[PDB]
Amino acid sequence: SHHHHHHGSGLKWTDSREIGEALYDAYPDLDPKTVRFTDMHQWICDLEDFDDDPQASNEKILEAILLVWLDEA
Repeated sequence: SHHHHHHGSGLKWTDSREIGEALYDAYPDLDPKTVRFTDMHQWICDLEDFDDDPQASNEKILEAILLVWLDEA
């Protein structure tokens, strides 16, 4: 998961690096390993830059984001 080059600030479920970085920046001391997909999904949908459909996520998408968060942490 590497950085994309969007011109807009809006993030899509596939922007794994950007979302993971956002979560890390917003919740600096929360251990990503302990986070449940059910909760993370909601936190991502509430991100200011989130610009996708909440229904469009899946476990592969969320695992990618969780792994980026773990890396940033």
